[PDB]
Amino acid sequence: RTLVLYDQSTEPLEEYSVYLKDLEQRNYKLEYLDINSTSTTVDLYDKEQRLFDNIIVFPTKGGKNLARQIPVKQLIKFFENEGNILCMSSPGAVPNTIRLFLNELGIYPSPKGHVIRDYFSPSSEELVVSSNHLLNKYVYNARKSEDFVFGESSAALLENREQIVPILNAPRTSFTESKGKCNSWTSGSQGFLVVGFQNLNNARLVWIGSSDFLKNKNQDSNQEFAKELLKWTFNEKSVIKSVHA
Amino acid sequence: TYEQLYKEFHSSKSFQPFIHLDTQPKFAICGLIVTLAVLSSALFAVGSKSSYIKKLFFYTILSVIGSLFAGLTTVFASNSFGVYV
Amino acid sequence: YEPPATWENVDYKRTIDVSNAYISETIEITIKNIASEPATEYFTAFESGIFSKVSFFSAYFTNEATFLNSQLLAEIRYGIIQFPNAISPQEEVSLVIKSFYNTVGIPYPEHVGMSEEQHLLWETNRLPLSAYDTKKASFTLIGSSSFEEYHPPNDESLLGKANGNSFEFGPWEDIPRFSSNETLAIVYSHNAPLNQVVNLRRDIWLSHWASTIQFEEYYELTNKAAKLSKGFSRLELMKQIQTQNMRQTHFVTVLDMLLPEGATDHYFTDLVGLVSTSHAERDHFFIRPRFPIFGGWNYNFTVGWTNKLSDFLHVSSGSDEKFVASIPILNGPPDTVYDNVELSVFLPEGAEIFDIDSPVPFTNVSIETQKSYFDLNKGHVKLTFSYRNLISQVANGQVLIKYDYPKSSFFKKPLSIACYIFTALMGVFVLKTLNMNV
Amino acid sequence: MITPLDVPPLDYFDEVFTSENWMVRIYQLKKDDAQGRTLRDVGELTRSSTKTRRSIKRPELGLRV
Ligand SMILES: CCCCC/C=C\C/C=C\CCCCCCCC(=O)O[C@H](COC(=O)CCCCCCCCCCCCCCC)COP(=O)([O-])OCC[N+](C)(C)C
Ligand SMILES: *[C@@H]1O[C@H](CO)[C@@H](O[C@@H]2O[C@H](CO)[C@@H](O)[C@H](O)[C@H]2NC(C)=O)[C@H](O)[C@H]1NC(C)=O
Ligand SMILES: *[C@@H]1O[C@H](CO)[C@@H](O[C@@H]2O[C@H](CO)[C@@H](O)[C@H](O)[C@H]2NC(C)=O)[C@H](O)[C@H]1NC(C)=O
Ligand SMILES: *[C@@H]1O[C@H](CO)[C@@H](O)[C@H](O)[C@H]1NC(C)=O
Repeated sequence: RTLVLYDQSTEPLEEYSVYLKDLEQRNYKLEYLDINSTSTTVDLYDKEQRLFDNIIVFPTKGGKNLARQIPVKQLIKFFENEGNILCMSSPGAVPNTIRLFLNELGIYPSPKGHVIRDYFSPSSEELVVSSNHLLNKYVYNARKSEDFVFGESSAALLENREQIVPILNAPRTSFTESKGKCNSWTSGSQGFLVVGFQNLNNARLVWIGSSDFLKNKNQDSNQEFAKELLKWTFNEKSVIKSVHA
Repeated sequence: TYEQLYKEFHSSKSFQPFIHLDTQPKFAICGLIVTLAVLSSALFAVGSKSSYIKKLFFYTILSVIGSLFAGLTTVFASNSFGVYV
Repeated sequence: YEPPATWENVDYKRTIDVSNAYISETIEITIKNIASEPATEYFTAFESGIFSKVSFFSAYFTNEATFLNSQLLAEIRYGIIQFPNAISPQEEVSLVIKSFYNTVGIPYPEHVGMSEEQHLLWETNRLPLSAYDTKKASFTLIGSSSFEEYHPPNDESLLGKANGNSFEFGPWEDIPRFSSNETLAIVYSHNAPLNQVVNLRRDIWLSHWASTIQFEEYYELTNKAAKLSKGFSRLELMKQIQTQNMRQTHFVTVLDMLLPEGATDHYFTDLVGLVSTSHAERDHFFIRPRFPIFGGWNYNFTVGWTNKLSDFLHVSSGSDEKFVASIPILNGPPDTVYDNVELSVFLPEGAEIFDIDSPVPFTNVSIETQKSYFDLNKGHVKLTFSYRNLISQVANGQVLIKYDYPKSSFFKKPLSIACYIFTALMGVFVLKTLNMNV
Repeated sequence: MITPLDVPPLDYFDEVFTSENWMVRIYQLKKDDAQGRTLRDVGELTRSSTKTRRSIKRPELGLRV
């Protein structure tokens, strides 16, 4: 049902165990695959029949392995056949196939070497964002105030499409700093850390621009946000149906 | 019942036509002429200025003949044009 | 409900043939009675869906040449085979059962190219399904060039081996009754069109004045083969034609109708006019539709011809007015399956039907009247039969009708036309014998 | 005279039927993209594979609304 792709060189699968076990709790069946030590390619389709309802991509430095496993064409075919997708790409761990696939969806994440900085922050160690910047109550709205740990994260630019669902944007005083001389990628409210996308066939994709959001360390601050975010991206939370017109 | 009917069908003579189809065109072309002659005569009788009690008699007999002929020739001509009755 | 276990199966050999567009099954069964009471009946097991899709069902002795009484009964369903003379409480019987179903395997890749080969997926029970326990069994698959399994099971015994154009399965040696649990899914290669007539309206017109029998058939044909991926490209079809690829393709380009011997005046039309691509050869009528029939396309058309009445109608020996007609039930393409057949026979105006019978069971029969070109009176007697699942060359029987047609009814038709004309003439006379002058 | 470089491709319609002598040609309007990309850009994506796809730079898009 669910296929989890994990690169061991970037971040180990063990680190993100907290939320994965909860999938077994909700009756999800799962299959694992590591691209660092794989030989044969995954088979997403079997004679016009896809074998996975969901796909989870963990932080990975793009290379020959990711391109071999899931090219952009295969990803678009899977997404068009009612497959759900979860993507993660932090500064220093942003692939190229994922970036191109998101560029085909109207989502432009910052490249490698660009990081978010916010000086007017209650946190000097890491990046933290309060629940004030939540942008859609149908995905997650906290009953009481909270804050989420992000650390070294990225931002994305969005187009004016009906299918794009902004979830969490960057703070107003934030900005993109590049190691090089690149013009700042984002600035203020026009940068987004958690974005969603709904197909016209009602498939769903969620992209998080941080590798720290689902780590076992931040289990106390991000447990619920992440839980019902995973509930939304898998057509389990906010699906509607019309009857007897 | 199937058995008995099968045995009957397979132990009988074939169908013999009354008049063969190949002959019917000639019969139709001849009967049409006869019908035309008789009917056209009875129309002459209608135009006749003679009594009524005799015009009725002649017309009725002539029509009773022309109609028999015309029906027979209608059957033959229809069969000969490819529209079987 | 289960039939009592009065019998036991010594040996069971099931061979499935997939060569045609329908599934054919032959069972070699050896049975011995296990109770002391003599029983003349044997029961055959069929699943609900298979039961609905059964077309033909027969059985006989492996030694005799005649058939026993084998009738379907109307959630495993049952067919009953009746024995002519009862059996000893402990004696051997050697039966051979044959069946033809209206089902066929669906294309495994639903969309293939214009020149690619086709494969079909067919799902049937693997161990013998029966209500009488069996102590020996075997399964064979014939008719295709390659056989593979879809999601095979771990157990080695529940697997098969290949021969030449064959696929034998496990020779198991003890099966309980009602053991239809494991289901087998086979994938085979069939590169021909799968023709399916969704509706046939066959009309036979008999005429004693012309001595002719006229056949008019209205087909509603479909192709159940793989659909064309990428859509139809006339350029690719022409490049296949001129390449001289006469390979067996899974789309219909030309149909071959097998007619009764001595037919004349053939014609081939459809709902939009007359089709000019048709050619008659001895006993055969070749037909080319307006467009090739690819997987998933429909085509509704009409064929017709004429024959001599003296080949189907005979006269009774007791009187020259009782006639017996024997009319064929199907005259169509070689390898085709039918889903609904309405067979209508038209007898002349004054005919009174006396006896009817069909060689295969029908779903309905009815008698009414219908007016025609010169039917001033009630009209032609229409006798209609309704059949469901029929197969091209296994339903080769003939319907038998015995009717009466006196000479009075023969001569009454020109008489009716004559009365009409005479009435018109009397009307003209009346209109020309009264003055309307002022 | 017509050359295979004269006729540009169709990105919004699909040929469904051509008669035997090419007299009548029937096309079908294709359904729009689920993602919302233009059918022109899906067509270009299919007709183009380049190793150096493009530069890093940035989109000139307007303000998100
Ligand atoms: C007032 C007097 C006027 C004098 C002039 C008369 C006729 C004009 C001359 C020649 C025309 C004949 C050529 C047409 C026949 C071939 C076309 C065809 O074959 O078409 C027919 C249509 O049947 C028709 O309508 C033709 C009518 C036949 C007319 C014969 C003329 C003699 C009778 C004249 C009327 C007398 C009045 C009597 C009133 C009580 C196709 O039928 P179908 O497709 O249904 O096939 C049927 C096959 N099943 C049954 C198996 C489905
Ligand atoms: C040609 O024949 C086909 C086959 O019977 C007809 O298809 C059916 O059409 C009715 C009405 O549109 C549908 O309810 C059925 O589901 C169709 N059956 C199949 C198997 O497709 C078709 O309508 C006929 N066309 C004409 C013009 O008569
Ligand atoms: C067998 O006869 C006819 C088949 O034509 C069916 O019954 C008739 O069906 C027509 C079709 O609409 C109706 O108008 C009639 O009212 C029906 N009844 C009669 C008595 O004609 C049906 O398939 C069968 N009838 C039976 C078994 O009684
Ligand atoms: C693949 O193996 C480990 C798995 O964690 C990874 O750290 C390493 O960089 C990769 N390469 C080799 C040679 O081990």
